[PDB]
Amino acid sequence: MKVRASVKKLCRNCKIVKRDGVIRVICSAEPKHKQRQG
Amino acid sequence: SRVAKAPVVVPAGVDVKINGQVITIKGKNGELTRTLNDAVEVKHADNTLTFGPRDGYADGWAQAGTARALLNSMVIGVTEGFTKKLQLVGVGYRAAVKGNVINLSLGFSHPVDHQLPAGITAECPTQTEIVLKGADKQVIGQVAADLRAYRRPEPYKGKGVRYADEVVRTKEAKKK
Amino acid sequence: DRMGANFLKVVNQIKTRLGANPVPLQLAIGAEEHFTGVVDLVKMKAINWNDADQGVTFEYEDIPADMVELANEWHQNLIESAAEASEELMEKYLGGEELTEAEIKGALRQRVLNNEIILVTCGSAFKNKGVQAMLDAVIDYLPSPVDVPAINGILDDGKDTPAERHASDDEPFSALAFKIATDPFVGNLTFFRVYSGVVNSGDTVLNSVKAARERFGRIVQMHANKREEIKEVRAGDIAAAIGLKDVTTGDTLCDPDAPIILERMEFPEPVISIAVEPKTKADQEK
Amino acid sequence: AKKVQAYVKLQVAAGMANPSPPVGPALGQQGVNIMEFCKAFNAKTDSIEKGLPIPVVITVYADRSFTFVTKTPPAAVLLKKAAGIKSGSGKPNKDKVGKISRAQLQEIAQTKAADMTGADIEAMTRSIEGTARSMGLVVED
RNA sequence: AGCCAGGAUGUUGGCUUAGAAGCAGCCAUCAUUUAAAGAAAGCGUAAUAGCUCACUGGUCGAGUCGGCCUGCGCGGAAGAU
Repeated sequence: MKVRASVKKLCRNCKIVKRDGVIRVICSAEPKHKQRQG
Repeated sequence: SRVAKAPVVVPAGVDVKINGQVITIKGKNGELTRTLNDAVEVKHADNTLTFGPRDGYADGWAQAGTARALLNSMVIGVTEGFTKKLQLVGVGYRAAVKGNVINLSLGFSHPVDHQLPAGITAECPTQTEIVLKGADKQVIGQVAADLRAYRRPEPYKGKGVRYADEVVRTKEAKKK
Repeated sequence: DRMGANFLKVVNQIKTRLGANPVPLQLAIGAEEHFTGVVDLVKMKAINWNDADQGVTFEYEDIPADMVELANEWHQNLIESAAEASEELMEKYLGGEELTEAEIKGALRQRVLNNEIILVTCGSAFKNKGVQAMLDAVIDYLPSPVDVPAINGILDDGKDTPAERHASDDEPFSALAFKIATDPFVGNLTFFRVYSGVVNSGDTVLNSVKAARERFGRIVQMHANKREEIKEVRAGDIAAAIGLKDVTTGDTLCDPDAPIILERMEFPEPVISIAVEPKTKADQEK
Repeated sequence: AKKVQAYVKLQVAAGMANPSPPVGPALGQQGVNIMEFCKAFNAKTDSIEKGLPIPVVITVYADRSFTFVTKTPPAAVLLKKAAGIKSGSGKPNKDKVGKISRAQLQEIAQTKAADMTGADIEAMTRSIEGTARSMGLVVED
């Protein structure tokens, strides 16, 4: 999970759910599109 | 809501034991009980079960919205069951069932034979296909996902242990 | 002696990819780790191997009880393989004359001169399991230089008359030149094989395809590595036709006033081209 | 006719026997002997002077079967068969070269009227005027 | 929002055609049928077969959706007996 202050909804099918409070964004086929902070 | 427009119809062959918050479902081949939270108002009204969110816990529409989906699965799981098949794609990798134990030909210097708990009648038609049978929807995944986590799908060959319906995304080397 | 090593899969994979007709003979006993027997099906005998020794036992027994039916359904396909090899075994597959170990190979050996079936054998080289088994088929399923069509020297340019010469010692001499290695002792060396005829030591062996004169020096045989001087080369040995002044790929090694070959087929093309450069300017001289 | 299994209309000039690589996949969909689609159409291909892309459609069936529908060449390539060059659309509304009147357009529409139930005469007339303006062509009668 | 569900089909959409064949990119950017379809969004990809968005055409049978303004909240937030 890459970390950066900006979670920008980047991939076309990008889920966003708030697990534990810190946002981590869920793609389907791209592992590269998953950030976690912010 | 959609969940409030979703009542569940218990059929004949599965008995409920409504001691208020604690419901123990006497079914076909097991006992699928869940001790829910106090954000629910349960009533097996006539035959079709009706539920309700308790006051104070107005977020119990969520907490019983779990429950409406829950008990529907329980009355159909204790009778019919889940076929949870896994596909072993590994070079020299086999699967064979004995009693309640599964072998794991997993490319190690030592064998891994793990015993599997109750609510499991496992089978193996061949070395690469493995049945799992169960009554709870949780236990039919939890014992399945532990095997898959021992050898995850490798996205350079397609190697690994993977589900029947799961479709991996294998890549290409592209350098050497 | 490995995982995923199914013997019956691979021989029945040839009929799908290679499209050939293999009928295997020496089958498998053991779950690849406690593997002890190789199932020869003609004599219907399993062979014991070494506990872990580099080569003690050859103990033949019967078919074990754990494979009494797979030997049944596979032997009946072995004895099929002579009724459709020769036409004469067709009426005793169905009539029920006994298909012995010695009778069936007399048809199948003639099925190696046309090569429609190949003979397969499972076992281990490194675990010393099968190597002592694999030798007896070579004298009975691989052809001899006197059982084959021998040296066939055609002519030169006059007429196409292919002439089967004799495989015995009663012919003009004949050989071929291949695997022509080098050495810092004598220079050029060969790994040549003589098909028939006998040569003495010291001869005006020519190379009659490229019009050059050579003389036959001190011939040396090997254990693939060690110099052993072979003086008298008999018909069928493999040695080193030493001291050839010029020699090409596959020309004759033959006395004059004799039959003559002129044959070079499938000259290859080395494709990838890299340019070597010297280190010192004294190096480019060498 | 059929449904979500397969329906693609792709065929180009039938002087080429071997399936052209990009057409290949529309024959590489439901397991054909590619010699069969070469031997089906050539009985009627000897009634033409080849050079124009003639279209066919593919449509499939359960076991190993297939079917196909023969029509006439479209008027889009018939616009640029008479005009000499096969590709004129470089600038649509800035090129004024080349005239064919409506009489040519209807006689290449009777061969549509004798073949197909859509692509009707009077409705295609503005689109056979519409494929003229995109190519940069003029029309007068 | 999901299961059935056609992805109605003129066309090869050029150019330059080697494939730039709706899926590389610049100019057009009409539509034969319009109760469902654009000379077009990605993946499959040299091109396409596979899978969709397009209208949800038929079922559920009620609410639902994207942004503007504020009350507060979370992440951002790592230091040295």
